[PDB]
Amino acid sequence: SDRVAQLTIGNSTITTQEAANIVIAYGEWPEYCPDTDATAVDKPTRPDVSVNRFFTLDTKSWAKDSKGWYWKFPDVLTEVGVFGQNAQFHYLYRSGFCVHVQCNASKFHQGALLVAVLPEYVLGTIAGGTGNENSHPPYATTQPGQVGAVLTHPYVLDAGIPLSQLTVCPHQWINLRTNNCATIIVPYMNTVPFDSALNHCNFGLLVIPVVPLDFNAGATSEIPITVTIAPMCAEFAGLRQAVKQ
Amino acid sequence: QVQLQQSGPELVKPGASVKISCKASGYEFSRSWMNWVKQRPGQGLEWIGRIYPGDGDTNYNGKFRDKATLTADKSSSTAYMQLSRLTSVDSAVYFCARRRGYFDVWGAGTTVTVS
Amino acid sequence: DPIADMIDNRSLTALQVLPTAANTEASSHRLGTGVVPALQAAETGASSNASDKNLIETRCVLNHHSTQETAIGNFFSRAGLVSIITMPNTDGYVNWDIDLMGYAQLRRKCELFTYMRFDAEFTFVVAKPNGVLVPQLLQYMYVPPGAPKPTSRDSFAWQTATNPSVFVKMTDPPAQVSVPFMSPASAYQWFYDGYPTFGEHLQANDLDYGQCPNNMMGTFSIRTVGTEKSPHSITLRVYMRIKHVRAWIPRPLRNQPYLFKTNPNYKGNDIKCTSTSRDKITTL
Amino acid sequence: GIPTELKPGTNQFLTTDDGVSAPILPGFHPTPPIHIPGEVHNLLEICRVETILEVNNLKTNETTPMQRLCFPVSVQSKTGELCAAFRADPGRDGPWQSTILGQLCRYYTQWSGSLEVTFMFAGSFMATGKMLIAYTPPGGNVPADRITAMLGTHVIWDFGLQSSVTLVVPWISNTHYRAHARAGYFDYYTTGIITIWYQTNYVVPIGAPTTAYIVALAAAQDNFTMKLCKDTEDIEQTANIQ
Amino acid sequence: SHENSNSASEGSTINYTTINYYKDAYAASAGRQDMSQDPKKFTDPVMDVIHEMAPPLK
Amino acid sequence: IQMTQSSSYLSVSLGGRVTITCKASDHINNWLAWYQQKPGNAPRLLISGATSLETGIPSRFSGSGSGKDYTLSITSLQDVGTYYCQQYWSTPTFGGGTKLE
Ligand SMILES: CCCCCCCCCCCCC/C=C/[C@H](O)[C@H](N)CO
Repeated sequence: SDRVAQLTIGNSTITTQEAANIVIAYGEWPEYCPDTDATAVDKPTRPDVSVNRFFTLDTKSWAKDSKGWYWKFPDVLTEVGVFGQNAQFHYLYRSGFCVHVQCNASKFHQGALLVAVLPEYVLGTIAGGTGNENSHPPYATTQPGQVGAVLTHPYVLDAGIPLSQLTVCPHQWINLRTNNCATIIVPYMNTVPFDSALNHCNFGLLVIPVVPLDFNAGATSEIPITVTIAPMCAEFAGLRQAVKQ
Repeated sequence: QVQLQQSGPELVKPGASVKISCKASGYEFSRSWMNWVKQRPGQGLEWIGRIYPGDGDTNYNGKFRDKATLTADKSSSTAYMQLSRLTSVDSAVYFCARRRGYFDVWGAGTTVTVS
Repeated sequence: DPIADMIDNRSLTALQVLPTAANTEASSHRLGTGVVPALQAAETGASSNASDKNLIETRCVLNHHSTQETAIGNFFSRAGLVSIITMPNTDGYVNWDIDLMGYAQLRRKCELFTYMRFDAEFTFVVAKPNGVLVPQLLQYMYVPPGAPKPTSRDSFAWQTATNPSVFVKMTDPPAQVSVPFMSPASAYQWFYDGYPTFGEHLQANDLDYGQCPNNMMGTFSIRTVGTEKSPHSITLRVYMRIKHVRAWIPRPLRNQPYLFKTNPNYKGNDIKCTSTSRDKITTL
Repeated sequence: GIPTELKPGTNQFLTTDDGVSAPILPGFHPTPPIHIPGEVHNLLEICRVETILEVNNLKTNETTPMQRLCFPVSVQSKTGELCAAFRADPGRDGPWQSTILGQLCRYYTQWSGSLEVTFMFAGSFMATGKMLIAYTPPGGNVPADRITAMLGTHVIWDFGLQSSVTLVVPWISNTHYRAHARAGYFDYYTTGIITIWYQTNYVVPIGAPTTAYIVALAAAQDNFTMKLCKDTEDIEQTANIQ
Repeated sequence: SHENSNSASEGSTINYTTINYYKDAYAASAGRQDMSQDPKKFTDPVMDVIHEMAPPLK
Repeated sequence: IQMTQSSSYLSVSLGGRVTITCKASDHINNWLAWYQQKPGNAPRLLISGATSLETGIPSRFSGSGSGKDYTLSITSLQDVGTYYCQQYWSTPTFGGGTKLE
């Protein structure tokens, strides 16, 4: 009764049979911007069913010595679907998300992931090793796209903050003996009510195997990981011609 | 300084019994299993069984059941093994080991012949 | 009525006031099946809601330990060093751009939260480089972003007809002043993931990653008042106190030492572990 | 005018003393606030969120520091051996430094209240077992065997559908508060020793791995308070920044 | 009738009693802080509420 | 579980770096011991747990084994005697033996 769940929105539908609860990040649901917190003086657009649906991304592979991956939002949906076209024509956007991460294995495998959400995730380099020169990360690393890069040093999260106290952010676990999916619902978090979509990435999601995957030899060694997302209450404003980046 | 001391050799009639003894000294006699290993003079080793002198439970090999009886005196620090209905196959040498694991310290060995 | 489609969740928590810590009431043994307060499931992303009275047998106590020392108004209401300014520079005036992330004591406290809206109080302790004091007249002018910054000791920018400025002597008590919240946004932020401008981001222009323009507050320029060269060296120290604090979205703290004033870069060859190591796992 | 006098304490600058000060800008009005989710009002609801404890802090894990979060269990050959042991005070340098409770307690001098330690099993579905987790009040060292350590406050935990268990470390002290424990005179404020043991073995069938790992989490209870804010020891500045 | 309320804490204040001598409200003292705290939105944010006596995976 | 120890009667020469192999049948999980025996004497356990040495034994003996096939290697000969192997996973069974020249 607690384990089974079904999430339907738009024309898509996700079923699951081995799940924990849904985590609502900071106890608050996504919503539209009220008149008191608004600042623009034009009517925004709401496309109800062409942008609020489950978009699925590429599929990774979990080996016995994996490091951990990360994605940036809303960088992943800038080139996918009607959300990818409204974010290029308009100037401002405002939305909340709903992330679902699937990964399954049999009853003879073991391991544990950590699915977390870290708002305003600013990356840093290793300063050339010796710490003498400051190197800044390239454009294909700060905003990787819908593929998502990897963590080259995951103990310090590539930013100098430790992994041990990452659970102060909203998070769930993928324990391979208990469940196989994690769901987080996150509202819009920013200092300004509307913002641009091609420059600012207001939160980033990262998946890290804490306890490494192990199995007995002869079993299935291809254990994949899939991420599906869905924009919740998207708005757009400030129409112009199309700007890619 | 752990010491395991056995008895002397025996000459026994086929169809009779014999009682080999193994005496431990230098450590706590309880809280340690005691093993008995058989080695027929030409070839390798065979495991007979073990005894726990704290209470007295014993595990045997499959073949050596109803051939050997393991007993242990907790006060005298001595573990006995009695063989019954001896035939000419049972001419061998018997050892006394002590780990429950991988046989830390071994006894000297008692030669038993039957004719 | 002509279209039934176009005619069209709750608040999860509530805030309550707690002056002191919670009391403990007595309990006893409970031999029975069905209920298990000791077995949680950490996969749900929630902490354990078990207490002491459901695990062991407790006595009743009534504690009056207050919880006001840990409020964020009292955690932050302490002054701290933000800059030192020295003019041995060699001709009078010194233009110091405002940047308060240069010292590791106050930077680590303010970077516990992502957004923070507050009110600063500043004070300026000025002396000779060996801690001596001579009579000398000075002027500290605050230049907002866009205003003409001074370029000499006797420029026209020191007429301060609209810019605020403080005249103080060296042998006086230090000069306190109060500065409001002056950002265009609704809060300051110490972490801005993203580029400030539009356009193609090349390899040369990778410097702009992580620079929020809502935190630029102009410069802060000092001088000696006279038009001839003063024979004294002067070092100045600025201390900042935070008041009327509101903070949002906590985040992990830092364990690696800082390297630069603008980016979270760290030394990649010496990754210092968080805890101190020991010999065995069984022998503490 | 009005006849006054100046007492001692004049023209001093005390850093932790609030008072009215002159403003720079008359007639200013700040930007109106926006509802941003996740506002804190007190540092006590960050000390209730549970974070990972580095129990396996050996000197051989300094090169590959991701090993320091999970300590192993396996199929044992003798009955009643112990798996881990560590002290139960958040101020001392040890396993508690990696937690958000161990970093926020650093800023204060004295603390009070009870803690909690949550263990989570990360083995396969077909492996079973039972383990004993005990807490020993001060006065002694690490206990020598299982028959000695079970006289403290303990709990017996078995692996099933619910994978987690919670050991509370109850507030047993002579004083109302506790300064941070340390080698020397400040061992008077020590808290105790948490050791886990083997109740039964770790039984696994044919075709499943024979070594599983355990993650340990830690937080604080409702009656946890702190006072006497001070400076921290975990940040250093040898040379200047930038 | 009052004097120019421009503070960084207007909507959700900390208390009422703070001293002030100028006409600008951001120049006032700190005062004593309130003891309100909402620990639930960081500790147990979940869709279905869980009880401590029930099994959390039922 | 039956231990093979398939090779006996080896041929060595005084520093010849011989290795001795044995294999189990049903996945012993690195729980072996290697048991040198001299003629007319009790055996001595050279190694425990298939990797670990006891005290007093010179460090020219070293053992390993990956999945099922376990090895024992000597480097500087003279050390001539009969070598057995013994698993302790279900019940103690021994190997055949290995005589050297
Ligand atoms: C004569 C009075 C001079 C007053 C000079 C100080 C006024 C400016 C106060 C700015 C308040 C802090 C704003 C942000 C500062 C940090 O350095 C930025 N976040 C840099 O990251």
